[PDB]
Amino acid sequence: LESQYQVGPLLGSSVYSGIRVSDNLPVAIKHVEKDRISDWGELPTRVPMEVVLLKKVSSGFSGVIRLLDWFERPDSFVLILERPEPVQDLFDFITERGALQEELARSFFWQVLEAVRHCHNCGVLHRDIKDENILIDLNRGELKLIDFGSGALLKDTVYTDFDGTRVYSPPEWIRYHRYHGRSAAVWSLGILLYDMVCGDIPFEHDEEIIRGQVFFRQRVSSECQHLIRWCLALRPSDRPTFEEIQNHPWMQDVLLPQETAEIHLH
Ligand SMILES: O=C1N=C(NCc2cccs2)S/C1=C\c1ccc2ncccc2c1
Repeated sequence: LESQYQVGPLLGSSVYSGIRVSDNLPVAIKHVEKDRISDWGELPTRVPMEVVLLKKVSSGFSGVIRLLDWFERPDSFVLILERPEPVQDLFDFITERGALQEELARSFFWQVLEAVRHCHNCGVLHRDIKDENILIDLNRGELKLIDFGSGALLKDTVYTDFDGTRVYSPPEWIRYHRYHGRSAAVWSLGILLYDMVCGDIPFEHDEEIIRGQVFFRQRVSSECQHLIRWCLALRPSDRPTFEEIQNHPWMQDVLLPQETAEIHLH
């Protein structure tokens, strides 16, 4: 209730810092307006799809933000989420530090891949993978995926709706308003990896997306450029599977998260 959490300041769009009074566990308190909800689901009881998806993934593995509880109110739902502390999102981290060293981008990108695999494996498609939806636990060197608000149940048939981020959306979406979950996710991941290693996204305009040429603006190793170009293949079915990505040579010898924090974060 109002009395089971103390409640601090806004964190962003919706979303306050809080301390669970049972044990002052740090938490994040997210408010979503019923009028602003696109997709709904049920439990055993009508809820935002977001809550369905979160319950399906909120099961131990720390690559995804865990939903600890939720409430319904007259015109909103309120979601109690886990909150690491100290923390920073990948968009701010990149904005400050600039392009990441390959070693660090490798550790981060690997952790993202583990977390997306987990979602898919729990039957959930995120649909908005990007720097702003990735939190860094700066002490442990661990990344967490957030914001399942554009997500969907994973399926093998074609999606004809998207409401994620356009500049991370694939060309098939842009030209046909059709995509398949996995292959579009792989594309978003190619966008994200370019961002990590170049300090910014590679395409701003629809036509750049559709054209698919990748220009590297920073020094990036040949293997990393190849992986990126691969994830950004124009034909969906020419993109790598999660497994091919993780067996790519650029992905070998990844640091553990703790090592990652000691070398690059502390
Ligand atoms: O799930 C999340 N969605 C976020 N932003 C978009 C919206 C907010 C309200 C309606 S739509 S932020 C977020 C989760 C989250 C979880 C833990 C955090 N800890 C520290 C800082 C930010 C955090 C955000």
